[PDB]
Amino acid sequence: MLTDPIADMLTRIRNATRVYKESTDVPASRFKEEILRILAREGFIKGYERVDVDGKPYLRVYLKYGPRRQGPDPRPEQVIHHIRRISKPGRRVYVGVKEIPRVRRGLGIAILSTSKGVLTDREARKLGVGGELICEVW
Amino acid sequence: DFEEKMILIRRTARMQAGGRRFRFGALVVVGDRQGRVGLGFGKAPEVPLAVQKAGYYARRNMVEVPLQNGTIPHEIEVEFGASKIVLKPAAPGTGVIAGAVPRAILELAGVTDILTKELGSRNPINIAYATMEALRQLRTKADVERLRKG
Amino acid sequence: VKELLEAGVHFGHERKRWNPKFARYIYAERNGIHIIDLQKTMEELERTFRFIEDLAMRGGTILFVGTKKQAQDIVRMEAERAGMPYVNQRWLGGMLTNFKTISQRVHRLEELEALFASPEIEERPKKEQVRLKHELERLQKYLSGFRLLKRLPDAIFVVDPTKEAIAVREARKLFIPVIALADTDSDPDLVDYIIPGNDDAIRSIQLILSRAVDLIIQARGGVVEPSPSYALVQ
Amino acid sequence: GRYIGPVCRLCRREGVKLYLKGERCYSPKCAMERRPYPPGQHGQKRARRPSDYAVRLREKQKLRRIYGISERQFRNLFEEASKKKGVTGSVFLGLLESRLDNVVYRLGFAVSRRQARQLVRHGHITVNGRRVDLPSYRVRPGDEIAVAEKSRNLELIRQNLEAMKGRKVGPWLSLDVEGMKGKFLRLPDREDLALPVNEQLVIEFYSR
RNA sequence: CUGGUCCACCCGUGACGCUGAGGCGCGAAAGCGUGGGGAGCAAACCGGAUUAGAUACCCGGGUAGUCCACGCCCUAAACGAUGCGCGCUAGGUCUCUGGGUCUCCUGGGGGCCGAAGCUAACGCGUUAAGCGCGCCGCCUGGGGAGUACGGCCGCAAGGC
RNA sequence: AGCGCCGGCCAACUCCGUGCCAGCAGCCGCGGUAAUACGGAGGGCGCGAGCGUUACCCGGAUUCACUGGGCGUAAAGGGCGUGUAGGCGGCCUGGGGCGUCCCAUGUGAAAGACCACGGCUCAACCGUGGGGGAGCGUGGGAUACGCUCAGGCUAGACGG
Ligand SMILES: [K+]
Ligand SMILES: [K+]
Ligand SMILES: [K+]
Ligand SMILES: [K+]
Ligand SMILES: [Mg+2]
Ligand SMILES: [Mg+2]
Ligand SMILES: [Mg+2]
Ligand SMILES: [Mg+2]
Ligand SMILES: [Mg+2]
Ligand SMILES: [Mg+2]
Ligand SMILES: [Mg+2]
Ligand SMILES: [Mg+2]
Ligand SMILES: [Mg+2]
Ligand SMILES: [Mg+2]
Ligand SMILES: [Mg+2]
Ligand SMILES: [Mg+2]
Ligand SMILES: [Mg+2]
Ligand SMILES: [Mg+2]
Ligand SMILES: [Mg+2]
Ligand SMILES: [Mg+2]
Ligand SMILES: [Mg+2]
Ligand SMILES: [Mg+2]
Ligand SMILES: [Mg+2]
Ligand SMILES: [Mg+2]
Ligand SMILES: [Mg+2]
Ligand SMILES: [Mg+2]
Ligand SMILES: [Mg+2]
Ligand SMILES: [Mg+2]
Ligand SMILES: [Mg+2]
Ligand SMILES: [Mg+2]
Ligand SMILES: [Mg+2]
Ligand SMILES: [Mg+2]
Ligand SMILES: [Mg+2]
Ligand SMILES: [Mg+2]
Ligand SMILES: [Mg+2]
Ligand SMILES: [Mg+2]
Ligand SMILES: [Mg+2]
Ligand SMILES: [Mg+2]
Ligand SMILES: [Mg+2]
Ligand SMILES: [Mg+2]
Ligand SMILES: [Mg+2]
Ligand SMILES: [Mg+2]
Ligand SMILES: [Mg+2]
Ligand SMILES: [Mg+2]
Ligand SMILES: [Mg+2]
Ligand SMILES: [Mg+2]
Ligand SMILES: [Mg+2]
Ligand SMILES: [Mg+2]
Ligand SMILES: [Mg+2]
Ligand SMILES: [Mg+2]
Ligand SMILES: [Mg+2]
Ligand SMILES: [Mg+2]
Ligand SMILES: [Mg+2]
Ligand SMILES: [Mg+2]
Ligand SMILES: [Mg+2]
Ligand SMILES: [Mg+2]
Ligand SMILES: [Mg+2]
Ligand SMILES: [Mg+2]
Ligand SMILES: [Mg+2]
Ligand SMILES: [Mg+2]
Ligand SMILES: [Mg+2]
Ligand SMILES: [Mg+2]
Ligand SMILES: [Mg+2]
Ligand SMILES: [Mg+2]
Ligand SMILES: [Mg+2]
Ligand SMILES: [Zn+2]
Repeated sequence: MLTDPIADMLTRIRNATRVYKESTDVPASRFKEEILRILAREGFIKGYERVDVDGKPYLRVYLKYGPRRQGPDPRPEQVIHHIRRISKPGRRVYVGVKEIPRVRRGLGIAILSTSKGVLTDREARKLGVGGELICEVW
Repeated sequence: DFEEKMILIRRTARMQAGGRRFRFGALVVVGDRQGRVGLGFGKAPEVPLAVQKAGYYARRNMVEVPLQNGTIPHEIEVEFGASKIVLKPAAPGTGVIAGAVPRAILELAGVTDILTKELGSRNPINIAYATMEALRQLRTKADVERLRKG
Repeated sequence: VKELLEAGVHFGHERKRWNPKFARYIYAERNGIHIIDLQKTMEELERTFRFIEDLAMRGGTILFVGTKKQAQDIVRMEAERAGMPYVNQRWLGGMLTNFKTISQRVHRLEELEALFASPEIEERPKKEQVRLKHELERLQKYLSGFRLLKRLPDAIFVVDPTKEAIAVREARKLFIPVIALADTDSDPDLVDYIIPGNDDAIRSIQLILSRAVDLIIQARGGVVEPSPSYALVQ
Repeated sequence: GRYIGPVCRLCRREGVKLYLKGERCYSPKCAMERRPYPPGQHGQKRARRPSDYAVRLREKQKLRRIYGISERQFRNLFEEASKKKGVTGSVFLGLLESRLDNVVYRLGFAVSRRQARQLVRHGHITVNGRRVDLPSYRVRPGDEIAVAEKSRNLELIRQNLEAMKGRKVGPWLSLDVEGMKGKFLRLPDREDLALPVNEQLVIEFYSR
């Protein structure tokens, strides 16, 4: 059974972009969808869309990359260079608004889950609230 | 124009009937102190030829460092082999806090304030490459913008 | 220059042992062979030929590379139909990458051709009239298409990139564009301006390189008659 | 007891002339003039390529041997500097230039720093009106550094303060050659100084 | 007589799941106890050779043992020297075993070679040594030492 | 005006003496005749009323790794199961707010530490003022995630 669906999602995305997939599916769940809204809005992913693979509900995640590069190895740059889980079952991580991390000096992001909904480190700071430090992306 | 700093020169040895037959390896950094460095590792029968070959290889291997007022735009950790290197941005007046290897590279890239740390295997050659690669992976808001803009 | 319904030759090539990457350019599976989607063949043609005119009408040298005996001639011909250098014998390791050095051979070539036309021909022991003649012999075997290169090319025209991988690799490294008529077994990504379709079968190599060299003549300005190498398709 | 020994020898070890004597280190005799190679029986031999360490040391040795301050004294300042706000490098220099004995010299009341020091140890100096004999006393901006009311008549005071008549001086200072008084206007900036020393290396020597 | 397991249908229940300190059971060979059995082989041992000398290797004999029943012992290069579960990440080729419309498609196993990637290197590479989450076990320079002491277990050897 | 250094790490070299001796040595290592390493001398480097030595604590040591490590061949996967406690737990909705987060508030002795001004000619030392999170107590608030109680669901598991 899946132990960390969020980590599973973070990974499907990580795994798919390394082989440069078009899209990539992940079993749908509200919370996951919330993470995606952010990834989308932040521009790490072309976007996402609900779908029904084999009757059950999934989430086509449309990955996005850079342009072809020169020299040997034309493989484009990743838009999602890093995407790692922070909080996890058996070691949840929480933070006060005063203790929210600044991922790659703002060039990156951190997705927290607060009592005011899922928000990036900036959004969170704005509504001055902390929560579970879901993961970071950059 | 370009400045060169010799990172290290070693005298390797090989076996043959009769005895050992030597060679020399040399690590050289080349920078304009304007955000451009290059690493070259040249090996030859003689130390000079080695150094020269190294310098020559270095200029052929350059990196455009996104200097933002003597410092790096953001922190990064790069592992090259068993060597890991930690680069952290620093305010002016801080200086270049680094081992001799990363320093030489950083200084010629025109970095003036940076926090640094050598982890894992501290093999000069490998720490050097981890560094160049760290620098090479540095990105700018401008860059992230073009990237996530799409 | 142009052509549409070219099912009279290309498409479908290579058994079933492909390269997953070239799958974007595959149409369907037939009789154990992969049938290439020509629509895309065309699309790439345009995109590529466009790059051809570019280099053409600027004075840009295109180096042709084809050792695959199924076109080792078609190359050395259409290539001569332009000041374009060619390599059809054996791609020598480092022609581009070590160009400076491999050219020293070119110098020794033409230089030897001098000696073999001067009063010093029948001079000195014929023991040298043998060694030196043979030297010229080999030089003329390989470098007789490479001699037209004073500097690195501005593009590389490879027939089968998988086969001419060593060439492509040297290009790639020197940021020299890679033009290639690759197919089913080849790795797309390694080729900049692709032309997906039979990398094997004279009727295909000739057609492509043909119209390609036409567009090179035309684009650079010269107007020439049909290809003097259609007899080779025998 | 600050050093107290042959000085136009240290200039030699540093390969750069240091003003530890004053007016002789000006008239073809600072030794650095016709004999600028280091001291000792091995002075004229080829110098092996210096270790990173060597460089960062000799450098600090220059910067310190200039103001003639002891390592303990010197180090305390650098630390105080590190702590304070702003570029430690420059600040460190500002603090060094604030030492009474030094300002006294920078005002020309004395030729060298060693002499400037002694003029302070013998109360021949006066800050804001009161006497002060602490060469390490820190002159703050706005302080008037005059000559002992009863020492203005002193022979030595005459010469130096005389040769000071008509002779521009430090843009952060101001000499009223008349009442034999000066005025520490502002903490000098690295710009204001022209010291033969890359403070960067000094900061690095302690970084170790 | 009996355990596991794979496939097809998508019929029933509705997380009923994963892991697992202790515990319990299983656990090659040798070995131990009682009683059987004993052809061949063979520690020990008795001889013959070889050799500088052979307490050996080669040769001729040969007891325990090897085999059975019941009980005990509980170790190993007990090895893929890789803990168990789950999801994700090109393919090619051989093979065992199902179902299908049977060139082939689709499952479950066994092998090679290899994308990406990982690795000190050798190598690994949808049987991972990749990318991730869960839980257990274990490591922390060599020698002393798997020894001494204590506890527990065992008839003992000895084991932990 | 002393004391310690000058093979490398580690700033600083040359002669004589001595010939695996006498001795040095923090680690790596020096000495069996031409020793920059022993003893002396001349030089030199580093500090300076101090300089060395020994002992002890933290550091470097991501060398017990929470931040921040590992276990195929380098210590290092338990011989294999079964399963107790425990740790961990698919998708949807609702109640409660334990964890978590947010305001406010009470605590938080002085001293010390940090900052700013001050007093002894400076400083050490000292005084005055300023800031003070955290940790707990209290009151109110939020409910995404984790927990818990209700109901529901078939994609995990298990049945036919
Ligand atoms: K890596
Ligand atoms: K015992
Ligand atoms: K074991
Ligand atoms: K609720
Ligand atoms: Mg993950
Ligand atoms: Mg990542
Ligand atoms: Mg953490
Ligand atoms: Mg050497
Ligand atoms: Mg850049
Ligand atoms: Mg590693
Ligand atoms: Mg190590
Ligand atoms: Mg080739
Ligand atoms: Mg082919
Ligand atoms: Mg400072
Ligand atoms: Mg059903
Ligand atoms: Mg039901
Ligand atoms: Mg179990
Ligand atoms: Mg349980
Ligand atoms: Mg047993
Ligand atoms: Mg047995
Ligand atoms: Mg028995
Ligand atoms: Mg027998
Ligand atoms: Mg013998
Ligand atoms: Mg005998
Ligand atoms: Mg026998
Ligand atoms: Mg076993
Ligand atoms: Mg085995
Ligand atoms: Mg286990
Ligand atoms: Mg297979
Ligand atoms: Mg297989
Ligand atoms: Mg290796
Ligand atoms: Mg393999
Ligand atoms: Mg796996
Ligand atoms: Mg491994
Ligand atoms: Mg153990
Ligand atoms: Mg020990
Ligand atoms: Mg031990
Ligand atoms: Mg042991
Ligand atoms: Mg034992
Ligand atoms: Mg007993
Ligand atoms: Mg035993
Ligand atoms: Mg030295
Ligand atoms: Mg000694
Ligand atoms: Mg001697
Ligand atoms: Mg000596
Ligand atoms: Mg020594
Ligand atoms: Mg000596
Ligand atoms: Mg004192
Ligand atoms: Mg310690
Ligand atoms: Mg530690
Ligand atoms: Mg330790
Ligand atoms: Mg850890
Ligand atoms: Mg370790
Ligand atoms: Mg071993
Ligand atoms: Mg091991
Ligand atoms: Mg082992
Ligand atoms: Mg095992
Ligand atoms: Mg077992
Ligand atoms: Mg749950
Ligand atoms: Mg409070
Ligand atoms: Mg308080
Ligand atoms: Mg208090
Ligand atoms: Mg005061
Ligand atoms: Mg106070
Ligand atoms: Mg329920
Ligand atoms: Zn002088």
